[PDB]
Amino acid sequence: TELFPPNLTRRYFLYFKPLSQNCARRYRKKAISSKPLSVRQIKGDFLGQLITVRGIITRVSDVKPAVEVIAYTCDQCGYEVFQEVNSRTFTPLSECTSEECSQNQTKGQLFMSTRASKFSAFQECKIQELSQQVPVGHIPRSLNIHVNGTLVRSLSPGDIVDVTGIFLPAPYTGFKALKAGLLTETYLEAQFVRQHKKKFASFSLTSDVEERVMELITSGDVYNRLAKSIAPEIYGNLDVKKALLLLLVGGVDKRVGDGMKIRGDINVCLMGDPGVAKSQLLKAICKISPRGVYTTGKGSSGVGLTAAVMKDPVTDEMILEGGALVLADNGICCIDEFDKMDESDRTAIHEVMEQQTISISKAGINTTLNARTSIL
Amino acid sequence: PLRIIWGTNVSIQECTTNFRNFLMSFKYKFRKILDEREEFINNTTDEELYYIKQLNEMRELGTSNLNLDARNLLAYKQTEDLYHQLLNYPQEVISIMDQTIKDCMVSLIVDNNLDYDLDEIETKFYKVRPYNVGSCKGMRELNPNDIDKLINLKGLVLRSTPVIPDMKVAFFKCNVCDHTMAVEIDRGVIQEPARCERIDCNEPNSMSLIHNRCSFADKQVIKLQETPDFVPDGQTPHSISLCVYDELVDSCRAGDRIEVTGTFRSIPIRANSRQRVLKSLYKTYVDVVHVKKVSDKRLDVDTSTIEQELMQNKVDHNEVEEVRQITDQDLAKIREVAAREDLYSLLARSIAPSIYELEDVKKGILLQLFGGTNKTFTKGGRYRGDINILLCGDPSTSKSQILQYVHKITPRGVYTSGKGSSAVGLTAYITRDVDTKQLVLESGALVLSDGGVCCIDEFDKMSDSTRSVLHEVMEQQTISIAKAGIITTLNARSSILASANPIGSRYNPNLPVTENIDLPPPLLSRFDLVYLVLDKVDEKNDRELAKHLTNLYLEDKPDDVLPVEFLTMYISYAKEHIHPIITEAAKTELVRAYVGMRKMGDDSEKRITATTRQLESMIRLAEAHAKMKLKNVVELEDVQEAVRLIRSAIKDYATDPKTGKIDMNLVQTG
Amino acid sequence: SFDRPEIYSAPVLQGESPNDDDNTEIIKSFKNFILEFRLDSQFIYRDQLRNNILVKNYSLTVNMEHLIGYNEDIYKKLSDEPSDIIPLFETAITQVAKRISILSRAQSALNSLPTFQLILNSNANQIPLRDLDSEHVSKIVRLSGIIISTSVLSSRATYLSIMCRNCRHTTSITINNFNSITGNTVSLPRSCLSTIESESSMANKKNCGPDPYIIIHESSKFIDQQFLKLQEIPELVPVGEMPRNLTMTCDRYLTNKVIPGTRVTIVGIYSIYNSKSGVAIRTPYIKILGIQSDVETS
Amino acid sequence: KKVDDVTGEKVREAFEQFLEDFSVQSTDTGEVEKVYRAQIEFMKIYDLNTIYIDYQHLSMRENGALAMAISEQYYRFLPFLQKGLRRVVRKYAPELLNTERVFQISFFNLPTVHRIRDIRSEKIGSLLSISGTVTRTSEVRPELYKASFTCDMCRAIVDNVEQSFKYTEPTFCPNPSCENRAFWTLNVTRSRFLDWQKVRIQENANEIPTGSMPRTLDVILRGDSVERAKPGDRCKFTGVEIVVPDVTQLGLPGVKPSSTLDTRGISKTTEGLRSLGVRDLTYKISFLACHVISIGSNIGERDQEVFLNSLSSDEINELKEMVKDEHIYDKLVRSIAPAVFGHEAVKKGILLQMLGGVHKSTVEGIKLRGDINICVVGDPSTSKSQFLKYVVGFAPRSVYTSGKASSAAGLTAAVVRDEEGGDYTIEAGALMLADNGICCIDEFDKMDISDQVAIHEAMEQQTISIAKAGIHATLNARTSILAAANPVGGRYNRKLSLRGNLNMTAPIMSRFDLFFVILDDCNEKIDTELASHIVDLHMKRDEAIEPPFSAEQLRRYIKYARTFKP
Ligand SMILES: Nc1ncnc2c1ncn2[C@@H]1O[C@H](COP(=O)(O)OP(=O)(O)OP(O)(O)=S)[C@@H](O)[C@H]1O
Ligand SMILES: Nc1ncnc2c1ncn2[C@@H]1O[C@H](COP(=O)(O)OP(=O)(O)OP(O)(O)=S)[C@@H](O)[C@H]1O
Ligand SMILES: Nc1ncnc2c1ncn2[C@@H]1O[C@H](COP(=O)(O)OP(=O)(O)OP(O)(O)=S)[C@@H](O)[C@H]1O
Ligand SMILES: [Mg+2]
Ligand SMILES: [Mg+2]
Ligand SMILES: [Mg+2]
Ligand SMILES: [Zn+2]
Ligand SMILES: [Zn+2]
Ligand SMILES: [Zn+2]
Ligand SMILES: [Zn+2]
Repeated sequence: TELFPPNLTRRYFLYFKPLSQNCARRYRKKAISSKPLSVRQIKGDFLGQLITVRGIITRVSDVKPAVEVIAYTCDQCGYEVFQEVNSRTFTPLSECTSEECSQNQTKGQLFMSTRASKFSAFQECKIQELSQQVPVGHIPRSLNIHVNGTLVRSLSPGDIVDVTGIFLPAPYTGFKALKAGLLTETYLEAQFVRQHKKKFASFSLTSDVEERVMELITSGDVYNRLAKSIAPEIYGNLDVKKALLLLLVGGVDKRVGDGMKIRGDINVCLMGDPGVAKSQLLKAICKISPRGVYTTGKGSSGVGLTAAVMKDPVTDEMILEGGALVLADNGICCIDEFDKMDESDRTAIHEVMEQQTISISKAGINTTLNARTSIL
Repeated sequence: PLRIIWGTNVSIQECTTNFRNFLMSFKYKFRKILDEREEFINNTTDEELYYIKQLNEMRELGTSNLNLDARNLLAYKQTEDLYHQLLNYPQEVISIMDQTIKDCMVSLIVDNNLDYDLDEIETKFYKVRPYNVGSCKGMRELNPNDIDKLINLKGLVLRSTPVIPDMKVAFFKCNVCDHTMAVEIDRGVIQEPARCERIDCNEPNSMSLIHNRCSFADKQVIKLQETPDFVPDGQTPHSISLCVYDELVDSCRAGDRIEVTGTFRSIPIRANSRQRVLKSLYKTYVDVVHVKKVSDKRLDVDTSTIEQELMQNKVDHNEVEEVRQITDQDLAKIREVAAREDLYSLLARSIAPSIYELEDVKKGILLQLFGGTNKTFTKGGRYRGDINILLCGDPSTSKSQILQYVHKITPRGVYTSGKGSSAVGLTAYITRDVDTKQLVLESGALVLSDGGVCCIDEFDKMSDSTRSVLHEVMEQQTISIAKAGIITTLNARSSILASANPIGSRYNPNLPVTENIDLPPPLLSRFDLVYLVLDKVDEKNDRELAKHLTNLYLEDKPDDVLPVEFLTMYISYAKEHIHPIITEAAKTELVRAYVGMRKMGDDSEKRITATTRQLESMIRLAEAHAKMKLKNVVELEDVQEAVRLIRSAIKDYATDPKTGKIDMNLVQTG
Repeated sequence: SFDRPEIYSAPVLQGESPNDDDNTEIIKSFKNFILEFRLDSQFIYRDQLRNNILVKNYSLTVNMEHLIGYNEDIYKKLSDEPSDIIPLFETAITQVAKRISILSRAQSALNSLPTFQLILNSNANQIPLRDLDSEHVSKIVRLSGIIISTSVLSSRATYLSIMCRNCRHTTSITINNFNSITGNTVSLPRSCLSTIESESSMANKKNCGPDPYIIIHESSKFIDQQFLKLQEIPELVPVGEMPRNLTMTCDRYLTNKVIPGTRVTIVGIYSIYNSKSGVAIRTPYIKILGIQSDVETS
Repeated sequence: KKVDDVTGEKVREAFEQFLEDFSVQSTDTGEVEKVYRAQIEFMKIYDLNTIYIDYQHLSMRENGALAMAISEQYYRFLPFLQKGLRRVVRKYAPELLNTERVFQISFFNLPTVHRIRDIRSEKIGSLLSISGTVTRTSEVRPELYKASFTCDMCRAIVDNVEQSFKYTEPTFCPNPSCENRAFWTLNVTRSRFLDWQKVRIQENANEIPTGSMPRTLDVILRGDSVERAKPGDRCKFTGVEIVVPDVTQLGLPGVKPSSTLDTRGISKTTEGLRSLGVRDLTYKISFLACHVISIGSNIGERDQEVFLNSLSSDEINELKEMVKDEHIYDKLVRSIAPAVFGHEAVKKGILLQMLGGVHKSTVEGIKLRGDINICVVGDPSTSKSQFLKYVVGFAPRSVYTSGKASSAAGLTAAVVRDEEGGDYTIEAGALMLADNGICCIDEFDKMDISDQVAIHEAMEQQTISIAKAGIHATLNARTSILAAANPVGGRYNRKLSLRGNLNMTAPIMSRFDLFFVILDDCNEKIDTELASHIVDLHMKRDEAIEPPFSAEQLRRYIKYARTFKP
């Protein structure tokens, strides 16, 4: 008899969490999977292995249904025919291939059914080499990450992450003349993600968090202790650091039943003589905050602040790609050299600072977009 | 035992019985007690049979579409499972529901022995349109397991394709014997006959399809810009394709905000035109079942802009409502509220309850929402009662909040910012469509906001070239484009509400009004109302304002004001049914006021002299004030109120006519 | 560097109603005839199939007049067009035998089971050799005569594993039809099948050439084919005429069952071949389905 | 034998009976005359290929069933209409048949005209009327009507094979030599062709919905209807809604219909040595117009003898009555823009602009411009835009453009890429659409300097040069220019000169014949009557306007006066 195979009756996704370095130290085990590699160090001899890469996420595609096996129904025999798909393209089955139509002289016609076919939630992400990982005089390199199943939407642009996955080859993309032999593209099929900075929305009152919170409370003097420990290599500036801590926390977001909104985010300007280490304070805050984006007055242009309409080729559609303010959404935008900015960026932050939106009406686009940044 | 469609949990017989019992036995009091609304239960609306009444009126008007609120299914006890089956399996459940509607249609006339003929009912095809199927989840938050499920999306329509013929029956003719057959499409596939079916003629490859003899159905693709309730971290707005079919084609225009409910579909896309190889990554879209264009929170569309569209809606029999229905009791309430002596103050006070005072600004905003009467000449001329308002002010004057409220309250306006917009992005442009790789025409912000209010924040910061676009919009309510793609005249009947700051970012009493506003006279003359919103520091005013802002944060969720639903429907009724005309007593005092302010302009730029557009603005504001009080004539007191609002908006009483300066203490009352 | 996608099916719905001319229904009717036929009180064909599997004789001997007693329509189909119906009954025998070849050896304490051979005997009217006609072409004929020559056994391929010359694509061909004479009705493919299949994702203009496949003989399987010559009996021959004869082909268990000089009845298909005397003339021959020795020499 | 269409046969008999039996009573006398026999005997004189049939006349027949059957299934019943017309012509005028002459039936005067957005899929194959603005027109081209082929191995000639839209080849081959049906070749010389033109039309301005962009439609003209459509005018097309294959819809969402060949009655063998062909069913709606009529672009031929013959005698009497008036000039200058109060000099200039001057050429070849260019400058709200809006509404072949919304290619002519296909096209700009007319450019100061360069190239040269990509062309730009400008700073400065107030280029300023500076001066009396006039307009709509001449008779007088060459 013919059964539905176990691939067609599985409701679960299976992932491999890497063994920790600390647990590997106990048993004198040397873990290749635990050690975070840079993008440069992932060579061809790591293919097929479970490896961990640390880096900043630059681009994340939208979640799309990638078909793993296609289901067809035949009216002639009543069978359901399934064809697996493991490539970017497939040829659909036209004429029926069950055992009943194969022996019969009249073969049935297959009609594909979406609901009986199996799909995976699919995302393609780019991870970039971190600045400390890049050697001297080099440009950071990038790696493709394939995200399937439950792990989708766990990667966002701008996150510094440890992505553990299986390093796998892909069919060659590029000009045919340039290829020499059995050249392959590479990607990382993601298995596990650990965030270097934990998001505030992802916070949950787990048991282990509670004792640390109670310890910090029972130590007492929490406000001054947290403020003075923000940038401790900077001497003094206690009130500045207190306002920076209030910047990190912020007030409550106010919603009126009429729909009118009053922002809970605090905006802080630090203006002073050169050499007061306020750039150091911005970098300290802006590494502390999980969604902190550091910008320069003229290094960040207008299109690098708001948005740009660009084509995404993996999902094959034109999408809006955010600037620095979108990257710092529900975070802190870290604007150094504030007086050096041009007037267009000043209008952009002028709309951002109160309405928490950016309204763009150009030839490319007619949108409003959420920019809920607290601005330092 | 129990027969179940493969891949579902749906039994056809059980679903038919449950839905028929729901149709026969549902009352709206079940919906009220579901929503925990016990005090709002009344007898004459609830205890009557609801869907029986709609079936009766649907037979009487001859319509074929039934609008089903899916929340009502969850209200009824027996159809609680049917709600989840409709969400999970709309393709089978909707067909079952259509069959049940047809059965109830024939049963209502057989049982009551009505004079309606059974044959006319039987030939009709009845279909139900479910809506309010759940929360408007983000479209990008949907997973592949949500394919072929019913979903809700809020969105803004950017553009739509022309009507596409989708083949349903294919017509084949034999080349040798002229024998014709018609084959009906099966799941997107038409089987060509290899040989002629006639006993006399059996020539292979002799059946040729005739493209114009065969029948087609209407299919339209609309690009919708989603506006979800919840937006995650760092998400940019995205546009989704939605497909409408048959009567729903061309129901949605560009620039309107709609509630779409439909099934979440995915298809594979051919990688090449010549090849049959498909791409493994699927393309997602929504097959639209129902469109809602009416919100109780905001106003409805101005019907003078869609008269031909309403006629074509009646021709197409789409049975989609652009306007909310006005019942007799709420119309009586509208007539009773219009009889109040404090109607102007009550309506202006109920505009923005969160915004404290700004009474004259709120009065001007309310008159802009009402608008003047629209006059179309039989010769061909057109006069529009669109009121343009400028709010020039100091920082912290709630004018951004006012533009936000107006943007929320209008049916189809657009909110833009200074230096966030360009001249091309305001009028119209050419883009490349992702699906077709074609050059497609797309409306700019001003054309999208036609029939509504275009709000422009930071108007003073906008460039000269971009502000020079607004001249034709403000005076003729249209834009005359002569570019490579289009040479045409586009209607932009959008009232403009602009917000601005002075040059020094704060009002300087040393400089005159014109220097503080810093607008060219051609642009500033086109504004009907110019508001100088000033910050005067007082004990009582600052105390009251501080108390007003601090009462907001007493609780987590915060005189007498009208509710926003009643406000919107009252303004809607007044715009739809009141078209006031100018009388002799209004005409003479309009002329006297215009002559008087021209005489005031004789004195020695420093001051904004009176202009003919100010006479036009007096006419429009008087018509708006007459339309507010439901009066069909403009008489003297409405014109005096228009003149008073014009004087008080720019604070003409506070300023010195000779110098043009404004002194803060000697007249001003905050 | 990915593997093949897999195509597989599972029965879900009832489908269209079965048709008598469909191959599956004919196979099912043949299977029911094998399982349920009673001669006097015993299932003779089922027990015969079990005994043949025990002796490792992969063939079934079926009396044709029993098919009269069981079901007329499939007898008519077998008589009118045997070339399409005989593979179906052989498939039915092979399908029943698989149930016997699993449920027996695993209980009375890898194995590959070939397609069984249909041997069928008839007691009906015997056509004389010179009364054969064009109306008998491609139909089962029962006829009598004397065998004057038996050839040596030739080796035909049933299963052969082939490999592309330079491409090294590996393929297998299974042959269950050996009825043809002077013809390779099944042969090696004219071009490599790796490109049209597109089984691998990499797919590393490359053309392997005409006839690129090579037979791997150590993994190929073969059977025996024999040529016989049947002559009309010399007792009834016209005086001035040379006696007329026919070339016949037998395979597998039908070979080496008769010596020259034996008078036989033969059930077989009156068939056609072209030998390279008339623009369109074909030489007749018989594909032997059953041999009956009228008398047995000692 | 072929099977016939019985409903088509009844349609043929009813239509051929209609071609004789229909009659009307004479207006002048009351004689019973039958208009379509008169039509056929008139075409027999002048060798016309086209018969014009009124739709109301066909609708009068029977109870209206014939008109409904013809309109609903026009594509199906059209060959029956052709056969009926051929038989009726054979009965009366057999000489028309000989040169075989291809006959075309043009229907007109349909009861309703449909908008370009009212086009739906249920009307495909039906007679219908649409209206639209012609934006692009193509070269007259030959279309393969009746092809001639030779079989490749027979090599005998066959002819008169009908073509059903896309190119077809015969599979019959009545020559007994071959046994192959598919293989043929086509010769272009012996083939018979028809005239073909594709004209692109656009939604009219008043027909456009509230926020939508205008959408276009490609309508095909054949036979005598070719070249009756011109870019920039409003045309009413009567014809059949057809459907055209479209490969564009490949990436669109939704299930696209496909067409497989059915394999149920084919006997097969697995002898060995499984490919089948499937074709896409993706289409777009087009129009095939049998009749073209050009509605006036306005809301409401150089020789005067040609012009007076078109007018009836009663209207010629009214024209000569207007000519006979001694105060005709005062009536004309008061009839220009009655919504505007005052400004008699601007009305004089606008009237002279509409009349224009004569175009003269020297022996050297230098052309003297007869067009008069007017520029109106002044203080804000001096009714400058009212003049331009009146001119574009009243004057024929007139376009209204804004300075900011215009572009250099949008004003003169643009080379356009279509569907990313290798062909390039030219679409006429604003000055070409207003050729021998007036181009109204509002907000002239706001226009870009490069656009000013691109327009005064046409202002001296009276022509537009195209050298972009592979298209080189010289186009006519014989247009008058009515411009409205605002001075620098908004208000007109009395202290400065005209060049100081205007930001426009000096080559722009030199070509303007008249500069009308309208100043705003606040006087009590003039403001009083102006305010009274404006409020009376708002109060009384059309009847507050009292011109000496209506728009139609003013336009008739201007069209008469343009024929004179002083
Ligand atoms: N209070 C402080 N404590 C510790 N280091 C300090 C302090 N003030 C200045 N510095 C050091 O002095 C240098 C000043 O660097 P910056 O952070 O660039 O100062 P700055 O305020 O940004 O000056 P700019 O960029 O010219 S406005 C750094 O090396 C700081 O570490
Ligand atoms: N009169 C007022 N009534 C109520 N709330 C007020 C008032 N004035 C200020 N606020 C509050 O203060 C905030 C200041 O924002 P806005 O007044 O909207 O800024 P603005 O008036 O647009 O001036 P800008 O941004 O400098 S042009 C508002 O969001 C309110 O919460
Ligand atoms: N003399 C006039 N007669 C009639 N209406 C007038 C007159 N002067 C001004 N108006 C009206 O005042 C308004 C001015 O509109 P426009 O014609 O656009 O002014 P304009 O002269 O074009 O000045 P700009 O450059 O547009 S600011 C319109 O409503 C006119 O109908
Ligand atoms: Mg610094
Ligand atoms: Mg603001
Ligand atoms: Mg103007
Ligand atoms: Zn099948
Ligand atoms: Zn036929
Ligand atoms: Zn090979
Ligand atoms: Zn031939």
